Amino acid sequence: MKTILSNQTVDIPENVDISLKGRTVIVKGPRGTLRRDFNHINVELSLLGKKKKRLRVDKWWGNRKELATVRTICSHVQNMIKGVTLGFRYKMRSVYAHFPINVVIQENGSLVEIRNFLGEKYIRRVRMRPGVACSVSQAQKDELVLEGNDIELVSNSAALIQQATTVKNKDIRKFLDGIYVSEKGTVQQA
Amino acid sequence: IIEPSLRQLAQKYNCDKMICRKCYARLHPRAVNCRKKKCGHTNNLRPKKKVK
Amino acid sequence: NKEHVVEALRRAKFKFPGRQKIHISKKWGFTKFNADEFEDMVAEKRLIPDGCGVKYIPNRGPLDKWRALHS
Amino acid sequence: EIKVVYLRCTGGEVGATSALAPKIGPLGLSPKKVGDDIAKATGDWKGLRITVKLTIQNRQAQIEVVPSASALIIKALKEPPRDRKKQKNIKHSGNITFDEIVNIARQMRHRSLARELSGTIKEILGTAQSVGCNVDGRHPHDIIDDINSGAVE
Amino acid sequence: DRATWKSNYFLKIIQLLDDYPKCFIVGADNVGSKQMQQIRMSLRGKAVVLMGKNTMMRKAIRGHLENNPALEKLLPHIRGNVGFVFTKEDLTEIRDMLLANKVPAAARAGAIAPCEVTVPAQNTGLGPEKTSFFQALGITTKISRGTIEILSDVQLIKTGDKVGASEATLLNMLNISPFSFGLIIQQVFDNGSIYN
Amino acid sequence: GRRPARCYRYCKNKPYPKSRFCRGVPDAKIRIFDLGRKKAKVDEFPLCGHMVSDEYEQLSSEALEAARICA
RNA sequence: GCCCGGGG
RNA sequence: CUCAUCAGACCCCAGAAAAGGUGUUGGUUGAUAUAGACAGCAGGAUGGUGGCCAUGGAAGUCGGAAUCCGCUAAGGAGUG
Ligand SMILES: [Mg+2]
Ligand SMILES: [Mg+2]
Ligand SMILES: [Zn+2]
Repeated sequence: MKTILSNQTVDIPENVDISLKGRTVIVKGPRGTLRRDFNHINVELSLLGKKKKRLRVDKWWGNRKELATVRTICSHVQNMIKGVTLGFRYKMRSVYAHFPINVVIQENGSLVEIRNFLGEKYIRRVRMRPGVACSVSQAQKDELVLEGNDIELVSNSAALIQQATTVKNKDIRKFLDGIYVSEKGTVQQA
Repeated sequence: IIEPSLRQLAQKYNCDKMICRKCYARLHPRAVNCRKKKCGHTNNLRPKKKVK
Repeated sequence: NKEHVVEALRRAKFKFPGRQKIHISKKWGFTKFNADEFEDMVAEKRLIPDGCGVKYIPNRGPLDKWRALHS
Repeated sequence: EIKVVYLRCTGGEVGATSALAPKIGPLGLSPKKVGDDIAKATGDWKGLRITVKLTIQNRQAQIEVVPSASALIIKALKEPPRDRKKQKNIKHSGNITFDEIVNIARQMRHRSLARELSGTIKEILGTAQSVGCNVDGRHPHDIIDDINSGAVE
Repeated sequence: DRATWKSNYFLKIIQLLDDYPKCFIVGADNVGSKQMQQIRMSLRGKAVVLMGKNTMMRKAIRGHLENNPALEKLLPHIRGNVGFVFTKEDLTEIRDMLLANKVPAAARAGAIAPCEVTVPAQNTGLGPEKTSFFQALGITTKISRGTIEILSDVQLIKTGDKVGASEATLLNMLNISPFSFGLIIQQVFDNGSIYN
Repeated sequence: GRRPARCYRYCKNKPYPKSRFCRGVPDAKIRIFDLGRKKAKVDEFPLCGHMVSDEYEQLSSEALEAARICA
């Protein structure tokens, strides 16, 4: 069945200046600007209401695999909106059993130096994705804080740390040590 | 040892999983079908075994 | 016990080569008579229950069988 | 000083180990007699583990008896006690009467989380056939008496 | 069985309509079970509160479009966790019995307190333990002589502000509650007249 | 011991019963054809479900016993 | 047409 | 209609089955639905009862037999 029309609208706040050049979305907020391109999807992106209040997404004549890409665009634009308003803060905790995991942050918060993960002499060097700040959180013993505007770079950098501190050639249900994403929130709460 | 607040966090990504019986894939805990094409997206799933 | 019947034959299917269907019959048990018409035609003394199945009583025998059935 | 606390005893028959000590031991009063100090004025039970919340004074306890409904309808028609043998067919047998319905549905009025006693002459009767005793029959005779014809406060 | 209990719930609304032509539209979320049984059992002859889905009672207005013309002005009012109170007696006696109908419960971790909540400065009676969860924002604790002593009264909750998880857990181990369970009113409909 | 059933799945030959011309035939693996309450009356078990074949094929006695054990 | 809702 | 990180492509004929797939498309049957459903977000989970029987004790929270009531919007003598 070719559904004649699937639409979904996203409400855009007063704090955000949004723009579109075809199927790229340029979201502007207090924390900076996010561009994301969507020419891989073939939708209609309408910017309706003067003062640009609602962003509307249309898919005309789509089967199920094309209808599933409307709400994906709306959720991506929403994640960009919360990226430029409130940011993204991924709080990782460093679980250890016997060997304390020593984390040293270098280059403004763009490189992680992981040492003594399970008593290894090998030092893990994890380079952050561009624009993601990395920081050891105060008032907490073994925690690390990732802050940014792109959720897909913040969460990918968290995944890079997590898959860098992986246990090999043992039982991972007993050898539970590593640095794991514990909280997913924003930089600025609301 | 490890405090249980951190132990639940480690167990969430380490053993709170469902395992395909045909291709041993490590799937999310609410999985009904396996994600891998090699098992034909089968629904023969077991819980991942826990340590004693 | 209908779903238990269907799962029993569906499990027993795998012992057999080829393709088998599972069909809930229109009849009443192991009889040649339909399950809907069965009970009132027992009531009208057209089927006398005889062990596992029934015996059909037609309107064709000697009348002493009809008197013995309708006594 | 007035004390109120949960308590579980064996009633009248002698038990092997106390079930009262881990809370009322440091309460000052005697934690030794409490295997049968909840049997001061039983009268009817004498062989059953009775569940009691009573009022505790600083010297010894005070008489406050709140039963089970199962115990209440076991002691509608009294059964003899047994020792630690505990043989078969100790399940209650004996036809409860309407008098023994309406004497101990009064114990369902003074908890007062119900309807009036009309609602509880079904409640204790629904306990009665579960514990094993009947009023002139089981429920397809009890509800016959209970519809439009149950005597009540 | 249920296919007649739908219209029997409707006929229970009808039983209240056929005795009582005025409404105290109560909006009461998270009320207690046994105390709501007691709500039925308290003023049982003169008022009772029913519980259910607001959209059936708003459809019952169009079911009574011109046979109960009083309740026609009660459609766009019903918002929230709403029960219905139907009374004949007065505007005073049933209301000031429902005003003090209270029961305490421990401080909820995820809910709100609608007034300014204070902290009881007294001893707890239990010995040394962890401390800093009460100094999470700066409120002092003077642990001395075994019992846990608080110095003075720095208030817990400001009006219009939420009561979070950690600070409610502080009062859950302390057995301190901000207020009790209230049967709060939203709007009323008195004999063909709509006030607040 | 015995061949897999794919050797004798299809009804290729003419029917060949045991008779005075076919001797030295071992007994079938299946012997009992009725299970459960055989002595149940006709009004006690009204619902009947069939496993109906969809092919002109040959079912072994070993399979006919395995399916009746499974069911 | 009338009523409700919001977008100029 | 169909996407194949093994696609498919024309009698004989030149290679495949049982079984399986919340891939995707259709159809059949039955419910559960504007007397407002299904997720999702919260709230209540009641007294009789802390049940006779076993088991030291099991109080819905090891087990087998009991599976009724009422105030009810509801709650099984209780799924973990
Ligand atoms: Mg090894
Ligand atoms: Mg041949
Ligand atoms: Zn698999």
